[PDB]
Amino acid sequence: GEEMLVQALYDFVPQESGELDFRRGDVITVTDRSDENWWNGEIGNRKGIFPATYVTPYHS
Repeated sequence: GEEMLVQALYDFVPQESGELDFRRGDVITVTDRSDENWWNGEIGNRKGIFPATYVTPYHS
């Protein structure tokens, strides 16, 4: 039962692999709460982990 989603507060451009890329205005569906500072989710055609401090818990 995971339906929570988050929203980016600023821009980000991960040049390393294993990170999830996106830009300001993007929304991500949190698939699970792997960590307290890192979460995982999917966004349209790509997925990966991202920093939890970089996002805000939007209203599911």
